[PDB]
Amino acid sequence: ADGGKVKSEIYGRVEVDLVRNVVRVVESYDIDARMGAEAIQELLKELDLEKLERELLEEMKHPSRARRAKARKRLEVVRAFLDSGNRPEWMILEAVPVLPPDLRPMVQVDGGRFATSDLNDLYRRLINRNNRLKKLLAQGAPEIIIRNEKRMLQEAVDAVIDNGRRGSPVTNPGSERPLRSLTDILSGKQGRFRQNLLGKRVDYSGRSVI
Amino acid sequence: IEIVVRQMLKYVEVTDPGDSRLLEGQVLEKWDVEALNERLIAEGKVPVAWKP
Amino acid sequence: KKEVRKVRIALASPEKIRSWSYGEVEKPETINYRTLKPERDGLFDERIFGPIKDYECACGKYKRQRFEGKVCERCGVEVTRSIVRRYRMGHIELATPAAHIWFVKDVPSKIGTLLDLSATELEQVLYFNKYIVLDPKGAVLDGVPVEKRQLLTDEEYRELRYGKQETYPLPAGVDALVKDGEEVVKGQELAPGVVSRMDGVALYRFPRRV
Amino acid sequence: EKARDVKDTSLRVPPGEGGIVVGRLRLRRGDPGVELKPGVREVVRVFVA
Amino acid sequence: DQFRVGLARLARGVRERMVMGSPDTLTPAKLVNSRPLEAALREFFSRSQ
Amino acid sequence: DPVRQYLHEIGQVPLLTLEEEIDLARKVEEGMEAIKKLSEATGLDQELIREVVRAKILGTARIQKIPGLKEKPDPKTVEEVDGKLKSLPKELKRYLHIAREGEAARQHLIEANLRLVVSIAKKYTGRGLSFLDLIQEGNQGLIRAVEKFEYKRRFKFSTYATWWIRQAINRAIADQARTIRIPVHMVETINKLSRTARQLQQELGREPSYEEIAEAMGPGWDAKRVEETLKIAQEPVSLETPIGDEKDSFYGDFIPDENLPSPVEAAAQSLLSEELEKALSKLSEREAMVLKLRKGLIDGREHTLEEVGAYFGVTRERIRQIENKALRKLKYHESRTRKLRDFLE
Amino acid sequence: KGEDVPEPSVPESFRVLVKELQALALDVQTLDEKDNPVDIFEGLASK
Amino acid sequence: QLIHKDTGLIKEDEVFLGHLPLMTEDGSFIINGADRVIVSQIHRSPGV
DNA sequence: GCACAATTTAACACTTTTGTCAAG
DNA sequence: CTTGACAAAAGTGTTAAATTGTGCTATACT
Ligand SMILES: [Zn+2]
Repeated sequence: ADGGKVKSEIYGRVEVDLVRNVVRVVESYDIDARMGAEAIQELLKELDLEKLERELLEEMKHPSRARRAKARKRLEVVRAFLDSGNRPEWMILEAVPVLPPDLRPMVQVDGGRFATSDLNDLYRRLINRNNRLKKLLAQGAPEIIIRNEKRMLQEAVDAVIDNGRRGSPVTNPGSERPLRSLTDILSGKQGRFRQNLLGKRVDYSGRSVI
Repeated sequence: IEIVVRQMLKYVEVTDPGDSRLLEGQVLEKWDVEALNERLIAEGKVPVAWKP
Repeated sequence: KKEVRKVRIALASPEKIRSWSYGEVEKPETINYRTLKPERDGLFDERIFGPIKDYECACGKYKRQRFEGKVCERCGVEVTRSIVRRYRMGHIELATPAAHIWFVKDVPSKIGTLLDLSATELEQVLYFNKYIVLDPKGAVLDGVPVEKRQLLTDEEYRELRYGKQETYPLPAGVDALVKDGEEVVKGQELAPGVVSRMDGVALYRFPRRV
Repeated sequence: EKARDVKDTSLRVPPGEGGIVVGRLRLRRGDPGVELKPGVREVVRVFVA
Repeated sequence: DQFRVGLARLARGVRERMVMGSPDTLTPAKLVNSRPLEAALREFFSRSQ
Repeated sequence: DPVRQYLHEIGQVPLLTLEEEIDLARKVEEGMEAIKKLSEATGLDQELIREVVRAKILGTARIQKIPGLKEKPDPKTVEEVDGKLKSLPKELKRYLHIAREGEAARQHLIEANLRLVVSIAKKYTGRGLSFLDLIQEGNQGLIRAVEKFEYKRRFKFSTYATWWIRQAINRAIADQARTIRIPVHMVETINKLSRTARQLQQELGREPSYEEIAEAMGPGWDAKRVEETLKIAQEPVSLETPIGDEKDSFYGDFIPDENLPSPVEAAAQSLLSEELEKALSKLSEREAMVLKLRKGLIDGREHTLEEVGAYFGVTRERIRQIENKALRKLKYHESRTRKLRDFLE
Repeated sequence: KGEDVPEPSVPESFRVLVKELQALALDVQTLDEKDNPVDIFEGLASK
Repeated sequence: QLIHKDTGLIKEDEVFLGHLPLMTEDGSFIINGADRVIVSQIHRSPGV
């Protein structure tokens, strides 16, 4: 300040003072420490599978069996992403695929009462938080509320994916019945694989006593 | 029972990938590495050692 | 019209999923409590997934196969078979990118092996708990310079981007033996019972007398 | 044939189940000593011997 | 057992009504409740094994 | 665990002394008026300069790069404003820093009373929003109470805040809650009815009747209205509800499909579409056409007499008679062959 | 009518299985005799 | 009885609770108009 | 919980199209 | 096969009624 007179000789955050007429500088380094899925996305998006490959090659021929082993079991996944031709940043999703309505049906039965899949309520309680958040990131709200609200997003999203691999599974209020997510349909005895693919009810059949 | 057992031992662990693009300890099938070494012998390159 | 002998599997990317979706489900509603029709943006909305009735647009101006596929200029619904609602997906655009719990909590944990992190640390990291270094910008922590991939906490993070400051309590009636905006040393007294724990510039807070 | 607004909603006894009728119990709502579910006018109950 | 554990859920519905409103004019006629008990019994007599 | 998490994060900051509070509101409003005085300088909008302050305070390019794919141009409508307000005399310059620090303090106020908001939403459990989700919607109802506060009124911010916390919470529970969507007033009116029910069931000791419960409700209320809205009250049923005494059974699979044709129905509609074709062949060439033009068998759409007459060149009267003799002519063949006497449901 | 039963195509449980996987951001592609795209949903999800 | 902690004022006023199903002659209740039965349970006795 | 602007709906006055009848 | 005359049905326009979407209050309460 002072039209080119006083000048700080050290790094740090600058602080304006109207009362004491001073531009004070507080020692600090501008660092980008970002915490969250965003940062992880940054790293994954900047990764060089090729570099890490040729590096882990030299790393693997290390005489010690341990290091060699970890290097193997690493370059494994790396090579997977190589031969496949897929980018790891996709593992961090920006757009959540919504399943079609007839796949997640809601229909009324006799008596008039309705019915619905658990994945519907999941796919709903997701959008709620992802929305409120979008309003906050607009209207200028404090980092605490943001970091927490955004946390419930990363957990809700995952709840629509694998419900229960983290914490007590979300259930309809009042009931202890876990919500069935995408992964809940596939895996399992009665899942869409074992009950609706490798076996099924049929047509033109029947049974009786012998 | 024999069929089952055959399926039980059909995977071998790699030792010294040699001239192949394989990696030490990269476990794969029997017939696979077999055919690999088969071609490698013809191409003049050194085969791959492995443990059942 | 062509033989099917092979089935691949890959990782879907956000830009791909955007291609899949016929629309972004905004309003987290199911249907109207009266008309029982899909809400404007509701997860069952015909305007994107498809008609509830064969070859009928919502408003009902195009009611027949005579007009096929032509999008309605009133309701916005494509006149076609009502079966399309089983294969036409949606998507939800996340304000903040999030990861897929699969790769996160999976036994080998792909994203964990790639980034060269641990399931324990990458846990807090992705879940918004502890910060992670990206381009330290010539920073330092406890004498040992912090580098990328390292994991910080709230305190040390702010301490490196906002500097370090120490609050000293004053019992009513007591005065500061040090002048406002004056440089103090560690151990030096600011008040009869106040002992400075850092070299730097102290500042008055809410004076009780002038 | 006149297309009447109203269609047949009736209740026909399932296959394999046949016999006589020894009971008639019909309880319409708004009747004394009978509370019916909201949105339900009447209910009919038949017994088959 | 279900009656008492269901009654404690009423006891809490008691301790939240008295701590507000008008602490002067109150009777248990406004401080009790049915459902915390009623539903507690209705639950047992049906769903339990 | 996110639960203890939020609590500890808000437990990382002290609350506020009465002094700190009054001062907070003071500087905050000084910044809010500072921006207002800036609008009278460079001639910009009230909210323009306002948000642009957050553009240098609330963060770098992270604030305008994700309020959705569209908010307002960062390098264009902002950067020009970040330099347009940059060349001003010492008179106007200070009013900028007062906006930065003034708007800054707002955040401090919110963070401070956050330990209140969380303790407010605490007695609201059961709505169908688990704590954090419930608390969050309440926290935003703090952000409203803040910018609208007045220190001059010599009122502790608690009283003003709390009401705006309960407002937001009671607004979210009527806008989310139940799986299906319920317009706000109606959601409330439900609550009013149940509120009466559990009341006179308490006084009389026996549960009420649809007539008396409506009686104690007010004018216009009858025995039907209460049961009427009561039908709409109850929410859907989880398709995952296990039926029977077993663990291998569900409630979903027990639901048929009417939205798709059955094989017998396809074969049925096929038999009608065929038998009608051959039964059509036995008619006059003009009436055979005119017939399927009036039933919409051609283009799927029905053509009124006015159109048919313009198709052949006859009048709207001739076509009319043509149909009369047509149907009645197939009548004779049908009263015999009895092939199409079916399809009578 | 007597004709021999035609040759079926999509089990339809599988189509749903595939879309369910698509919800997991899993790209499931069906191929033919030479590494080539095969549309199992006739004109449906094509967009 | 609802009694004040300070005022020393007593207020009794009997109230209502709900409906408790009664057992029949044979030993089986009737829930939702259906004849059900409560089967005995068994578990280890309390103690050391 | 309420005053009320916002928007939807049923309300209804009335114009025009379309099925229709006795007579050429 | 054809006019002219009509009533019922289907339009077309402006309203009154209702239904639904919103901002908000101030002792203090963290
Ligand atoms: Zn339309």
